[PDB]
Amino acid sequence: LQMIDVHQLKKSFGSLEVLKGINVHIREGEVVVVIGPSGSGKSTFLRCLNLLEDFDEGEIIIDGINLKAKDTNLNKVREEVGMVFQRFNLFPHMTVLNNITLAPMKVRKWPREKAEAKAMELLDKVGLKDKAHAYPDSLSGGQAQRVAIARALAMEPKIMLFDEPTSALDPEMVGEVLSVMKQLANEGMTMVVVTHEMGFAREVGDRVLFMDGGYIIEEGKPEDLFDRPQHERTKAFLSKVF
Repeated sequence: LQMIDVHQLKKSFGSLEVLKGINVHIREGEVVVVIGPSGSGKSTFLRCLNLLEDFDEGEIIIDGINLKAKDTNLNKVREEVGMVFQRFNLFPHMTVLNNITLAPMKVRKWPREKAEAKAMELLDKVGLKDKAHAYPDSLSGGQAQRVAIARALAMEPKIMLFDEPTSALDPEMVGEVLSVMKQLANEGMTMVVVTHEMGFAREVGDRVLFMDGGYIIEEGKPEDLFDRPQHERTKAFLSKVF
């Protein structure tokens, strides 16, 4: 069954309509990158996928879960979808390990021993097994975002959403975060990534979605869309390149 099934999605904020008819179908293991100019509705789209934002029209089904069914709720969605934001936030009151096991222990009711063992495995995956007992306030931006990825993964979601996770990071800390995302892509995680790092997009992305004014103008493999943009305003966007 499709991991992400979006049909005629429409979203409006007052008289402002951010999404005006989106259709997206992502299957398991796919790494989909979304690009476009500000105000395109990239972030709004993502937040609709995991109940952070509501929508006006169309339907969204995440791994079988219709987001508007009456028996759907935040915890049910959180069990399937994880999210990483541009601006990460950790609790310095508790250790990195405790920041990670918090959600799984509360929601999935896993015993602390079980949760901590899985958490240690995730810290090793993101390259910070030596920070398990450190507190988040001693971490640099690059480390904190990797811990946040680890935290998002602790819920063992089937889908990982990234909303420009490196745009707020210093250039020297971007690589380490992208590296973890790349590994996650290789492990087969279903991913939707909103980013400006075209390098990552071409070498790790399976498909690219170009968003412009609440619409999905062009779709295609990274190399095809970046090198030979079939549509009009696609060429224009790419041309203002960097």
